[PDB]
Amino acid sequence: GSSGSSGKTHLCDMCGKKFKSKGTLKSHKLLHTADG
Ligand SMILES: [Zn+2]
Repeated sequence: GSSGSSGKTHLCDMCGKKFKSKGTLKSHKLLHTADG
């Protein structure tokens, strides 16, 4: 996970996926928190 650039577009530094809305990025983020 590399810290990206402060961009409105909800960007995921965990994998590198960009989203327009939050709810979308959220559900996608939860997936990352699997092992932990
Ligand atoms: Zn991600």
